[PDB]
Amino acid sequence: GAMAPSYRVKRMDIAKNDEECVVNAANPRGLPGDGVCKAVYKKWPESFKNSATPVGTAKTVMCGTYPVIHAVGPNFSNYTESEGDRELAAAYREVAKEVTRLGVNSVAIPLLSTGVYSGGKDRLTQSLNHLFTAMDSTDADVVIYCRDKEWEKKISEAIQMRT
Ligand SMILES: O=C1CC[C@@H](NC(=O)c2cscn2)CN1
Ligand SMILES: [Cl-]
Ligand SMILES: [Cl-]
Repeated sequence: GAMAPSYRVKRMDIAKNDEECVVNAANPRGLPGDGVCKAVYKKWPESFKNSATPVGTAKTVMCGTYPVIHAVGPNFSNYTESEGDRELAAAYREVAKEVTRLGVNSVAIPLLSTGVYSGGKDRLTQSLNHLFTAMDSTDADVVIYCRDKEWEKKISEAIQMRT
């Protein structure tokens, strides 16, 4: 574990992370996809061998010795708000189990279901609070990756609020 486990946020491409493993915002079919998923496919294509997994789950595939945790959040275009909320919380609980099992000291993580799976809604707070619920009991350093300047400020504020 990390000596003083922390949360941080950075505004940059998660494919350039400085952590011991990465969480992909995956589709259920293990396809190259779009957005974060397509950046992950370009950087770690070997990690897409048998990476298909259902919604609300995480499946880890090694690229060399570098772990890629494929986490499948719900597409809110297809799920009800209620069922989507349940699957989004579940995906993050499976990420926490994988990060623990791998014994890593740090993990790079995007906000699940906030891009093309958002159903056209702002889900920063919903997704970030499910991330905290799952990751708070882990001792890995967590580095959250985003692309938007206003999202960086809001994520940073939420981290600092808890202290
Ligand atoms: O800061 C943000 C902006 C909206 C969403 N990002 C992407 O859609 C996206 C596409 S490629 C990388 N992120 C989540 N985070
Ligand atoms: Cl960048
Ligand atoms: Cl998404």
